[PDB]
Amino acid sequence: HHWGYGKHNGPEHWHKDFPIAKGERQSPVDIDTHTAKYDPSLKPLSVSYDQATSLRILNNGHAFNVEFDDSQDKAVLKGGPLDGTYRLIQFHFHWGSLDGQGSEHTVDKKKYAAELHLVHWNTKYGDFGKAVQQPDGLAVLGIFLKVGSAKPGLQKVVDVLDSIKTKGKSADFTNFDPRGLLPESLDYWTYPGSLTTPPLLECVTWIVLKEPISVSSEQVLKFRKLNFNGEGEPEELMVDNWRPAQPLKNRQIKASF
Ligand SMILES: CCCCCCCCOS(N)(=O)=O
Ligand SMILES: [Cl-]
Ligand SMILES: [Zn+2]
Repeated sequence: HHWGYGKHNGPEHWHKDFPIAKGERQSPVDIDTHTAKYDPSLKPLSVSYDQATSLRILNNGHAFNVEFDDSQDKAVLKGGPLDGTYRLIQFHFHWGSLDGQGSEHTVDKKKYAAELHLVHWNTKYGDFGKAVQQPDGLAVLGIFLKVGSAKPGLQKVVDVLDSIKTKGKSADFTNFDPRGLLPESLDYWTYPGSLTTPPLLECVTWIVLKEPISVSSEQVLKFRKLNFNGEGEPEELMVDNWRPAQPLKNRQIKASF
């Protein structure tokens, strides 16, 4: 009985195998824009994805991951609330069964159709494994997706999804440029949190961009054709793979603008 997003293994059940689900700095959270405070101490955020090198895409039964070669100093996130350099390891999305829901973080309780997570690990810790054992081991850049005009840079991902429909499947996915998934503005909100999926480790500095990117109804509809199940199993569409907002507790959300 593995964790998932269903009635019997969903977010409300995770705390049993992962007690930290009720921890002090869980994610996602609702971003109350009026309570968020502009922080002058934040340095300019730097997203350098020019040398990013993707390797492949995988359906892990929860979402799909576009993984990158993080063996070298390429595709890095720094500045802003971050100290040092964080390296891109993979990105994935969380989406709903309907356009009215799907995002994990919410803005003044507003739910977007989906949310993109670009995961990076603090290079001072050697690698991803050692990083998830640290309070500041990870930095996740979150980007909201709304349904409207198509996002040209996302199509390559959309078109390869047919080959990884079920859990366990992976496919070559080289030369994908994540720069094509970024909105114009880098204005953002930031706060200390956790991974939004088990093991829900609290090693994350969240950086959620204010400006959402637009994707077409057709593009998100293809996300929804994926399966949670493995090949040859009863079909359960991969939708609503998002965790709801958690208690803010002893935390303050800072704005870069
Ligand atoms: C250490 C086990 C694997 C962690 C997977 C991290 C990706 C999922 O987290 S998220 N949604 O970006 O907060
Ligand atoms: Cl279900
Ligand atoms: Zn995520």
